[PDB]
Amino acid sequence: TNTKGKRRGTRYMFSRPFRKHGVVPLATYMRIYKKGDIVDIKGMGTVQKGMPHKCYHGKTGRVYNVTQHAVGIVVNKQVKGKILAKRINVRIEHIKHSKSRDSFLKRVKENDQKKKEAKEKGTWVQLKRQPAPPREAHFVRTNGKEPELLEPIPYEFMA
Amino acid sequence: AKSKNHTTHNQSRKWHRNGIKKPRSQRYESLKGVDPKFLRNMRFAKKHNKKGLKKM
Amino acid sequence: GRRPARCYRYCKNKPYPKSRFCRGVPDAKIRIFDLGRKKAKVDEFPLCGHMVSDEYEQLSSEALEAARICANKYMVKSCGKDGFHIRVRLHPFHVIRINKMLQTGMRGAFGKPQGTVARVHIGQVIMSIRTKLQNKEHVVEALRRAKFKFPGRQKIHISKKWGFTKFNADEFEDMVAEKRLIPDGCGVKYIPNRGPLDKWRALHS
Amino acid sequence: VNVPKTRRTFCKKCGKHQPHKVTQYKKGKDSLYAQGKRRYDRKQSGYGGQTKPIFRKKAKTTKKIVLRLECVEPNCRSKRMLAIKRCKHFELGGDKKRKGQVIQ
RNA sequence: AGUAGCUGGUUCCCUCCAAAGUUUCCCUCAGGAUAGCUGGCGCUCUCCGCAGUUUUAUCCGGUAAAGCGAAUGAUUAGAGGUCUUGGGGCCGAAACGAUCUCAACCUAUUCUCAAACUUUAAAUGGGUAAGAAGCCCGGCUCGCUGGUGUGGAGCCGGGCGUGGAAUGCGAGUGCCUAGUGGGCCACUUUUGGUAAGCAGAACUGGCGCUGCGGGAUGAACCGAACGCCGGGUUAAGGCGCC
RNA sequence: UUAAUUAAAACAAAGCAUCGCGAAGGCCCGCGGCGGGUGUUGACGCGAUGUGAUUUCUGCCCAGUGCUCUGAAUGUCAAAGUGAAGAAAUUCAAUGAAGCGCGGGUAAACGGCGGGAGUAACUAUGACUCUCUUAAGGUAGCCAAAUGCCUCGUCAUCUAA
RNA sequence: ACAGUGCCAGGUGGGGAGUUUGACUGGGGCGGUACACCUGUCAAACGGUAACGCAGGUGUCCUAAGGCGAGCUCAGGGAGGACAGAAACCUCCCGUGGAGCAGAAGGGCAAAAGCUCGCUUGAUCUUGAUUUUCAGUACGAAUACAGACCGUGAAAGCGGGGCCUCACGAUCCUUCUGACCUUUUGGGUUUUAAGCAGGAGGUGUCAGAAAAGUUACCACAGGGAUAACUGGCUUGUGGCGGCCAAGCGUUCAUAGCGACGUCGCUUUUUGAUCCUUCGAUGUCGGCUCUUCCUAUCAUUGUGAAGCAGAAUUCACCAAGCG
RNA sequence: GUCUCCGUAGUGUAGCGGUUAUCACGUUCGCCUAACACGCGAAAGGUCCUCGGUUCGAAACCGGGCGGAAACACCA
RNA sequence: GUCUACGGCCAUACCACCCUGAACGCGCCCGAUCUCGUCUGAUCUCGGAAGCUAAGCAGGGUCGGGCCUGGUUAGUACUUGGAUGGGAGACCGCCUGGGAAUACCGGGUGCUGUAGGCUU
Ligand SMILES: [Mg+2]
Ligand SMILES: [Mg+2]
Ligand SMILES: [Mg+2]
Ligand SMILES: [Mg+2]
Ligand SMILES: [Mg+2]
Ligand SMILES: [Mg+2]
Ligand SMILES: [Mg+2]
Ligand SMILES: [Mg+2]
Ligand SMILES: [Mg+2]
Ligand SMILES: [Mg+2]
Ligand SMILES: [Mg+2]
Ligand SMILES: [Mg+2]
Ligand SMILES: [Mg+2]
Ligand SMILES: [Mg+2]
Ligand SMILES: [Mg+2]
Ligand SMILES: [Mg+2]
Ligand SMILES: [Mg+2]
Ligand SMILES: [Mg+2]
Ligand SMILES: [Mg+2]
Ligand SMILES: [Mg+2]
Ligand SMILES: [Mg+2]
Ligand SMILES: [Mg+2]
Ligand SMILES: [Mg+2]
Ligand SMILES: [Mg+2]
Ligand SMILES: [Mg+2]
Ligand SMILES: [Mg+2]
Ligand SMILES: [Mg+2]
Ligand SMILES: [Mg+2]
Ligand SMILES: [Mg+2]
Ligand SMILES: [Mg+2]
Ligand SMILES: [Mg+2]
Ligand SMILES: [Mg+2]
Ligand SMILES: [Mg+2]
Ligand SMILES: [Mg+2]
Ligand SMILES: [Mg+2]
Ligand SMILES: [Mg+2]
Ligand SMILES: [Mg+2]
Ligand SMILES: [Mg+2]
Ligand SMILES: [Mg+2]
Ligand SMILES: [Mg+2]
Ligand SMILES: [Mg+2]
Ligand SMILES: [Mg+2]
Ligand SMILES: [Mg+2]
Ligand SMILES: [Mg+2]
Ligand SMILES: [Mg+2]
Ligand SMILES: [Mg+2]
Ligand SMILES: [Mg+2]
Ligand SMILES: [Zn+2]
Repeated sequence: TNTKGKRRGTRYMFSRPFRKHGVVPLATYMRIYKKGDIVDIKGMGTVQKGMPHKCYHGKTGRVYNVTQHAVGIVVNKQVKGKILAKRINVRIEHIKHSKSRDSFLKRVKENDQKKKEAKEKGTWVQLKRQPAPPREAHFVRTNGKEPELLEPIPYEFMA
Repeated sequence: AKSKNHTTHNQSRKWHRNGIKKPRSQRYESLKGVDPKFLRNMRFAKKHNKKGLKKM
Repeated sequence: GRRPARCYRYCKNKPYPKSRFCRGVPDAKIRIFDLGRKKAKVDEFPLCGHMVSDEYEQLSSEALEAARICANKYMVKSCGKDGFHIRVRLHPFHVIRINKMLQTGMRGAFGKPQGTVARVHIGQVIMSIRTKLQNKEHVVEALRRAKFKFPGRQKIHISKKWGFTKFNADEFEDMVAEKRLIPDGCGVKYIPNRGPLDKWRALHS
Repeated sequence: VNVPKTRRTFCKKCGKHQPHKVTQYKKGKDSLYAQGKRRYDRKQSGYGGQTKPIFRKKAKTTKKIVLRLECVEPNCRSKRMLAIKRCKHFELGGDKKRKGQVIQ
């Protein structure tokens, strides 16, 4: 069997990337995290305090508490057949603002502006996204050239 | 006699019979675990809300 | 003494090198990988024939040692002790274990080291012989005999490279004329159009 | 493991940091009139032999050292127990380590 | 009528749903408790919510492969410098004087490698988001923070519905609960072993609990899952005769 | 002698040798007693063991474990009793029966009874020597024996083998 | 005035009584601890994942090796300097860490987490929340806060042990600490006792019985979950047979052999496993008797020899008969 | 094979983390004897089995090798 | 064009050598009374302004090493899902999708925020 040790199996997970050791850039501490934010957890081995447990590396959660150095995150953890909402305390070195919602937030604004710009114009615009449709018909110009004939090459034993 | 030791075989089949439900979400979340100092003031902010009722 | 090589013919286990976790490995049977005129310049032996493996398998250090002797003896007999240069291209790094019986049974059955084997792939070169061009038939016969010391299928293939170099034989000579290749003994050094111009001066002065 | 014979720690009576005398704690002798010892004697009296377990399979080779702190303020004289981790050798007020010295 | 975690038995029909041999604790290993799997009773709503799926964004990773003229470790061969050290000599009066020569050393090369190496780095995969609990305004409360009527949180009123990817589907919730807790097999991956119809794992699917067509025969293979029937057509397999 | 798978080399035996005891005793029975057996007995006896006729002999070891013997000279040592403190429960101290520790004896008590190296004028041996070593270091005898793994030991005899 | 008896107390007491005499486990025992923990790997790029799988560690150590601040920079190497050399001390230069950080390993660290000084006790007092194993219980360990008291620094800050991942222990009992504390039963005072809170004494089989053997005189309930035959899969070992041809055979590889290598067959060897049989399949050998195989010793018919004869050796069809 | 244990001058042997590696025998030198022997006075002589590691320092402590000696191998 | 103080990302910014630097700066530099600290005013601290870009620093250079980024390697290796495909096996091919990394070749060699200077 395996040991129940807290940091077992994190030889590569928590190590620093190649040629990125040493000082922690100070903009890691200048980020502003607010209640209700979405953050990606990524344990950093340089700071051994507030280190999220390995099961939370690479999971994204919601900030519910902010203290002097860490935040409280509500992050889903699956244990057998159930998913629990777990409240962890993680120092702000090990998290980073998620960009997932931005492409949504960027869309929310452009939609509301289009919905307001087209409304005053008495027209109709597309707001919902759509999956890529099958490409429509088109002509391909040969430009007075014959397509290159291709043939399979003979087998040659390159040993 | 020796016997089998461990297996998770057949387990994901049992987990999915009643579905792997995500946690229940309500629009109000409990204030359990939030900073005591911050919460002490939040109670004080709610306590005196009636003061500015007339201005509102 | 040792088990029939059919017991270890297949690459079943992960590579098991002689390291600090595997101690007590006996020395390999093959200790010499080059013989012939190792000191011949790159240009004396333009021909190179390979014995190529058709099978993914393990070759024992005994079969590598046996083939080396088999191939070498026929070359010396037909081209002279200074008319060729052989290079065995496989080193027996994977270690095979033995669970020696006479009783515990299958309890505590992890085995002690027994020997070493080289793990070869399909298309990988087992050994190579470079000599002069009028020894093309002798090279083919030297390698054809060595195949009988190995399990599985091999192919003898005459390379289009120049000797033991990585450059095509047909364009080797011109590259040497343009000083893109500088002989360094058994092989050549490649001169790119890079780095301090001073080197270019020394080559072209 | 060496501990000073004095330390400046929190006194609960004084409610502030105070100097303290540090000594090792020793179990006192067992009273014959503790209710559990009274109950034991009554149960062990008569026939039947032993009536409670007698522990044999000792495994620990050390004990947790308990320091008996005592406020030095004349009026307070409050005492407290303070446990440190296990150690095979414990001394109070040993010689302090010196650095850069020839080891004779 | 001693106890028995152990062996043997346990009596009518139909209808509906339908397992487990796994987690943790146990002087626990032929047994229990425990969660999971099951059934029953419902109830709260519905005619927004959800998903063993994709799509679009966004993170996580160190396996496959690859690398070793990149760090660690392992390893073959030549070549160029060499006095900065040693082995053989060798003129000697003898020295770092001369003469070589083979070693080590350094410099670019070169063959071959890693489950407990790595600069790189897949596929498959794991989180999250895809709106009304949102978006935007005006105001009030604070003992919290504060150059600042700052900051953050809370509360109040108000305006916005093209319900903001595809597909499919009604959901949620609460009590009581039995049996199980010996498993075994196959594709792929995989540890030990010479190997085993051997021992041990991952994923999924099976047999167990399951008939049926085919594989002559057969727990698992291939096809396909079953109310009692008629007609038609198929699957996998077949069409000398049986 | 194992009725009903073992008739024997097992048990017994005479012989031999240890042990306790002079009766308020030794050994033993019994819930109990002015109880009972030996005992209607008295050391040439009774009680407890071992070996096992005769013949010859019965070596060394008391460290271990047992048994036994001496004891206020003297460590520990219960109850009771003595003293002191205290309001008392209680606490403390002193004193110290056997038994243990201390010291002798005892093996026909249970039992035990070594290792290495050199060395004689051919070689082999090694009477002899040095060394480490335990409470003694297996003596007189006897042996591939019902006891010796190696082992179907080696030589001889018995056989054609 | 003791024997003695009655009742207490200490010793002795397998003469006798009751009881126990772990578990895992390629049968059990012996062996080991995979029984409580930690690192790397296995492990198939989230997490999880087994074997008596692999390589290792643990039951400690530290008044500083805890806390803060300041100043410095390490291993190794090059070149110099009296005695001085491979190695003492001084100097300059290069030096991404190739050192050090208690220990196993892995991660982390360069005006620091390392070395040296200075001041110190955040290793203190206190209520909750969280994380890890997980049943989302306990312990242990750990994480953010909050309330006090302090240390340190010029200060921002940092610190409620060790840079991180290990270093540990329920109920009952006992012992210590805390309060102008509660109770101590009709009331009061005082001893005592019991409570309430927090430490310690230990259960290592580490969620925690108080525990030696033998049975061949043996017993019962079971087990083919499990060993001792046969049989089955396997064939390492055993047996038998090919391929290559360095050599042997005076010469000559192959008449006859055949190294180094390598490919098979068989189940007349022994193993490995544990599928059938423990409400029983009678367990060695011999005797008897029949049959079958060929991997042929003889005999029939043949090929080849380093076959003159004779004798022998290799090979073929061959199991009729011995 | 599991487990325990041991290697120290030429021989047998000690070594209470800091020894001028202890003791006896042996060898060498000088005395004594006509000479030898005993005996008296002096001296040399340890690859501490080997590699590596912790340690300020290891013959010792800790693992891995090379030899060596023990106790176990039972129910069938 | 560019510097100084404080920065963000943290080599396109590093390392080696060479050339050039107007003005203001930043430095080198001169001293030790005071503050402060040393074996040593070398460093640290302090008071200065004679001299100099020699060095640091800045910009530029090198068929420069590194770094960054492309190409090639290559639709290759590997891989999801499929077959009563091949093969004694070892393995391999195809179908449906995804798709790397060296050697080799090219290009590039800091951007930028706040505050304050210099530069007709
Ligand atoms: Mg089970
Ligand atoms: Mg394997
Ligand atoms: Mg009593
Ligand atoms: Mg009955
Ligand atoms: Mg049971
Ligand atoms: Mg228990
Ligand atoms: Mg059963
Ligand atoms: Mg990994
Ligand atoms: Mg690989
Ligand atoms: Mg069961
Ligand atoms: Mg299996
Ligand atoms: Mg099985
Ligand atoms: Mg069943
Ligand atoms: Mg089913
Ligand atoms: Mg079916
Ligand atoms: Mg068939
Ligand atoms: Mg029909
Ligand atoms: Mg048919
Ligand atoms: Mg009878
Ligand atoms: Mg006797
Ligand atoms: Mg005695
Ligand atoms: Mg005896
Ligand atoms: Mg004897
Ligand atoms: Mg004798
Ligand atoms: Mg008794
Ligand atoms: Mg008894
Ligand atoms: Mg057992
Ligand atoms: Mg995975
Ligand atoms: Mg510092
Ligand atoms: Mg605080
Ligand atoms: Mg520290
Ligand atoms: Mg009264
Ligand atoms: Mg018996
Ligand atoms: Mg008997
Ligand atoms: Mg059998
Ligand atoms: Mg064989
Ligand atoms: Mg010959
Ligand atoms: Mg069975
Ligand atoms: Mg039967
Ligand atoms: Mg029968
Ligand atoms: Mg029968
Ligand atoms: Mg035949
Ligand atoms: Mg100027
Ligand atoms: Mg100065
Ligand atoms: Mg200049
Ligand atoms: Mg360049
Ligand atoms: Mg710039
Ligand atoms: Zn006090």
